[PDB]
Amino acid sequence: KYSGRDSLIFLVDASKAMFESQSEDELTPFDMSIQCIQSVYISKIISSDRDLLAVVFYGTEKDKNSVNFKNIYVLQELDNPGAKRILELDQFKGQQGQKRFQDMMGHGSDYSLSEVLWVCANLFSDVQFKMSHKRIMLFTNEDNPHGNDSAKASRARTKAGDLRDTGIFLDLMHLKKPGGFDISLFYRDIISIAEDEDLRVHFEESSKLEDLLRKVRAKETRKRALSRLKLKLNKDIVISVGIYNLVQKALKPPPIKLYRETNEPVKTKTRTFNTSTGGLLLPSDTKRSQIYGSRQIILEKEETEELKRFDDPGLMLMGFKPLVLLKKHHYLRPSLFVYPEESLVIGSSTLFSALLIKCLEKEVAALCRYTPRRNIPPYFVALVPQEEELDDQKIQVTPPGFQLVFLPFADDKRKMPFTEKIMATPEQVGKMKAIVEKLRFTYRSDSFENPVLQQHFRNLEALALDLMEPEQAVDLTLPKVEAMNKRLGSLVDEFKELVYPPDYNPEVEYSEEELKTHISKGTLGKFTVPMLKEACRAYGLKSGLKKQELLEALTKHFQD
Amino acid sequence: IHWPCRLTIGSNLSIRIAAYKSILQERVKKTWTVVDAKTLKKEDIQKETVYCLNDDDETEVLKEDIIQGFRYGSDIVPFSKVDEEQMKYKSEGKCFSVLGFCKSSQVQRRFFMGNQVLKVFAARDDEAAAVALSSLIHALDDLDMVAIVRYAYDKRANPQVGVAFPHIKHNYECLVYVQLPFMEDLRQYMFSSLKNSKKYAPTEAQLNAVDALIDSMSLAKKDEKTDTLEDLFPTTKIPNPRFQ
Amino acid sequence: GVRCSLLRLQETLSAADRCGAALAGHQLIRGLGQECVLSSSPAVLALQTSLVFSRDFGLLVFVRKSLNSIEFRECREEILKFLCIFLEKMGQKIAPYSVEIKNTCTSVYTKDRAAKCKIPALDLLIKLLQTFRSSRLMDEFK
Repeated sequence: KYSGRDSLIFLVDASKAMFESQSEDELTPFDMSIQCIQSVYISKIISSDRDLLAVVFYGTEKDKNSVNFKNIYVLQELDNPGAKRILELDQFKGQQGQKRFQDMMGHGSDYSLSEVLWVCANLFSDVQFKMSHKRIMLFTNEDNPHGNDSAKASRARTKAGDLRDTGIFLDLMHLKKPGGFDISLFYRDIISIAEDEDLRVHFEESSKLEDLLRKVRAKETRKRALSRLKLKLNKDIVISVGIYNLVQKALKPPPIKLYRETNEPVKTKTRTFNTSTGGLLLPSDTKRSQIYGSRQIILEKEETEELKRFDDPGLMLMGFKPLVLLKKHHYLRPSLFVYPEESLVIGSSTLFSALLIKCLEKEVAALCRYTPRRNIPPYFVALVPQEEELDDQKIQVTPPGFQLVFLPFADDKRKMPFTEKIMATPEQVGKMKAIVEKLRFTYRSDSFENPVLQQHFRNLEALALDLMEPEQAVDLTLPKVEAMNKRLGSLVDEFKELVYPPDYNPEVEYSEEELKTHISKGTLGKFTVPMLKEACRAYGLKSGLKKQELLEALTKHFQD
Repeated sequence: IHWPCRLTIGSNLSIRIAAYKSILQERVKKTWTVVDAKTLKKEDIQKETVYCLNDDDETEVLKEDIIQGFRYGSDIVPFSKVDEEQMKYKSEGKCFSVLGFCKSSQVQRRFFMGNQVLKVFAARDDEAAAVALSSLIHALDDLDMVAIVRYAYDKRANPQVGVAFPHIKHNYECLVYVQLPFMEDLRQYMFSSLKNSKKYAPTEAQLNAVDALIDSMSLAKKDEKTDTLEDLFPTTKIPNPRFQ
Repeated sequence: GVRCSLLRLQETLSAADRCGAALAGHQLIRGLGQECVLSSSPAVLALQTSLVFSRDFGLLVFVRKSLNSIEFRECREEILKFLCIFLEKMGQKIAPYSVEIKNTCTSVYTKDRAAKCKIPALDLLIKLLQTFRSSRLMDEFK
């Protein structure tokens, strides 16, 4: 489960009608499919760069597969997506790309539709790793590949059923072409996802291919426990729970140092070097230290970690508090999640479920002392009972359990300056209400993307596929100032006149002698910090950052 | 410390604002300095990163011969410090623009981020923008719904979205800012239901016992019956014991 | 043991798609080494060093020739498991070509960034197992 990696095999048609299309600005379906596969590759390499992807063109004149089969070509075998794999594919884009494919692969050469499915299963069966999921998209612009030969259709159906039984779920992303037919036909009993749809006969547009939301270039999928703690209701009765995190800040992967001449990673070696007398030092002759004024406090390494140990790792329950006492203002860390686990203590789930039921029945939240690791000071936590919420599609959006809420200490609360309470009046609060109602918004969690991360990922894509210019991300968090201004209307000016007063716009060179004379002159004035710093550095005296440091040191030493 | 900015709606509606810092995790200012155990002097100690090649070590590899590199797939694409500074996201300085307004039920305490909370109070002592801001927060509070905000600290700092709840008290009146999660910032997990399960369904006796337990260890008494939840031991006023 | 070791296993680290055939190399190195049970005039003590440890087509040098092979750095680890326990024969007083094999083991130590209990703790038993059976020539080790 945890160590399994999802796997994907594309299946691009290369028929004659697959290439030739309507003569307009619309993309030929082959270019559309290649662009979509390239987009899927790009999305899946930045996000979860461990899955396996491979592309198997069928209908070609050439042939390359583990078992010799006519008109089936495996351009790439199952492996992690790579930049070279993307660049090996973009050469087929455009009319020149179409001609390159025709001269390098071919088209026509009527296929069987069964040996291709067998080949896909072969690569699926050739992997020495785990197989979390197995999927096969079938990019095709035709819906009735056969019909003049029922035997081939029956063989294809049998092979598809065998693949489904093995655990292979194929879903074709149908391509629309001029004409009037993309009918639900000899593909319906083959789609092993069997996605729910109206199954309307007279489709007249591209099928579920825009559903890719092409290039969702930000994701890092993972599920892990992150801790396994004991919840002590008392000294002797303890239960075992896991501490998951539902939302966590996303950061770009750290950079790697490289050797310029060879462009290969350079290993680093941090070690405390000699005391200007030669040799190396022990973790046993280097004690930690701190200085406060003229007093130096010398303290050993282990004693440094000894002074921040209070409790053994676990959640010590200390009582229940009403939910109405958990103010929204107080907040320090992202809220964690607790689920009952039964690996260290058997029977924790039953007590946990009873506690959850009777804790959200009385609208109370458990209060505990939280110590995640061995030597961390305790931190109080209010376990808010989060009841399971489910959609009509039987999809879990808020899984049941307890949610940590880090209550801040009094040290972590800052005090505001005194401000004078000035209240508004009617007849402009109403105007504000009208503006707000005119600016409705159904906020969703899947609304915005980190612009910095998006720009960095696009820059990396441009630097790995020489796109000749980075893709400019549409900054989704940028307000639509012109659209919202036009939607607002002139009532903003009515607001402005109503409250704002009419007059309210809202909108070296130094040496020995000059310093010797200046210390008696006593200014050291227009003398800037940048030039005091360079004087003290080039001369060799000890230097700091605050002005008074240099102003005292130079004055005391230069004369005395 | 003061943090001036301007909350803007549309293009011409701007209110001078001042977001003071609020609840934020606070650490210890001083630091532990490694010192040799022979003369209690930091100057004798000395540490430095020494980049070394991979094949049969080397004499040295200098600083000036090192360039950045970012993993991208199974290989490495050589970026550089100057290229990062040149082609990257560029905002327009500190901004507190308002994307829109959503019901104060589509944001939940679970979907919060950041290590800090802000309290966007008002402008300075001039009581011109204060009236407009108070009108905005009152319109948000007497009615429902809450304001989403695009907030950025400086030109270099990344821009972040968030929520600005109204917050009215008998002494002051202001909004409060907390960061929201981005699309890549969100993680969805699959957990077994704790109510439909049959193995762990607790019997009536267990339910009554735990009900009596939580009623015994309640940390709040409805004293004087004045509809006031007088609080027992509260954890938001105890100083951090670690520092003491 | 068999003279065809060069032909059979030096071909392995010459072709592309190094993912795979690591088990083939493991079978080859088990076959060349199942013959190590014989003790009546092996006549290969001086043969192995010029073949498995030489700078030209050796196998301990197949770390300098494995650096770029990340896929053949843990497979190389798994074959060199047996390649490095191959020295497990403490019934000989011979010490030919041990001087350079010492620094070869040192290089193996200072080469692999991972498998630190698999490539190391598997090398440097040449020390305390093969070396320090010495102080009769002792030219460079100390």
